Amino acid sequence: TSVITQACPKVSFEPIPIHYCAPAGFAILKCNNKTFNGTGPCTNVSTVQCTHGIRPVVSTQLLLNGSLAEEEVVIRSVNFTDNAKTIIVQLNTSVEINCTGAGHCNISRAKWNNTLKQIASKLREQFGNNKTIIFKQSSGGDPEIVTHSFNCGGEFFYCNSTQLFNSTWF
Amino acid sequence: GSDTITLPCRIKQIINMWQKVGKAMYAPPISGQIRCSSNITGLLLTRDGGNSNNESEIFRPGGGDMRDNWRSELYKYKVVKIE
Amino acid sequence: TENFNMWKNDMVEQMHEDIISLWDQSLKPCVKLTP
Repeated sequence: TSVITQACPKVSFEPIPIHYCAPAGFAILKCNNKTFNGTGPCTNVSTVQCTHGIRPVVSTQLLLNGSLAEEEVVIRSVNFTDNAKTIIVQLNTSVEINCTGAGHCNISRAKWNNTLKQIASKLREQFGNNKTIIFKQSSGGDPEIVTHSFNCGGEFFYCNSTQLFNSTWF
Repeated sequence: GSDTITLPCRIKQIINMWQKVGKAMYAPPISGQIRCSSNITGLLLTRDGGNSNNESEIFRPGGGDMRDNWRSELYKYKVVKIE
Repeated sequence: TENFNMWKNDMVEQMHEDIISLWDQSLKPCVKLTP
């Protein structure tokens, strides 16, 4: 049970947009379908030397500082049927979450309630014609899983999000 | 008027690692003005079960597999063998 | 054209290992892992 005592240092972690180009005798094929949805035969596609400016942000339940959908909210999952599988959601418009070491994160109430009904306009049923969509919060598990954990200014934040995922829609 | 969703937050030093199944401890803060401004660009959810195809569907926040974080940016890409 | 893509990779496994190896060189702690 390996323990390692390194000179634990107070550094500042900053994200450098990472570009991933073609690896050796291989070629990167970008699908240009504005609304490509996961698995499937991409129609419009083209070879590229490198992907794009990818910002490697480590965090939970909320993907941040990344790529948005240019058309509508697009969701993706390996199997929308198996409840055990993660469902990723690509948003239409960015939302802001301002945080400080003082223990809080505030995000606009209106901006976020709107994205919720948008995401609600297509959940599991599969853009289902209609049914009741409910947003509750984590059942349990690790702190990093149960809360929006992320690395802010070098420090590790564990933001309680019950208020973001506790509502009902149709 | 200017109703903002205030979320209680906490800075922990002992954390469960995301890299591999481990635990780690970092030094406490030195700055008195840790300030971040991020743009939520997405969401990673999960759905309650045992209610397949019925009237309601519960969805809770998720995450954990950092791969699912890279997947959201790399979805539209693929590496093909070239001669 | 007319190609296939999916919930597999490109750089998912690659990137993951780059980022894991990036964090290591940057945010150094006092680790504890179980073998």
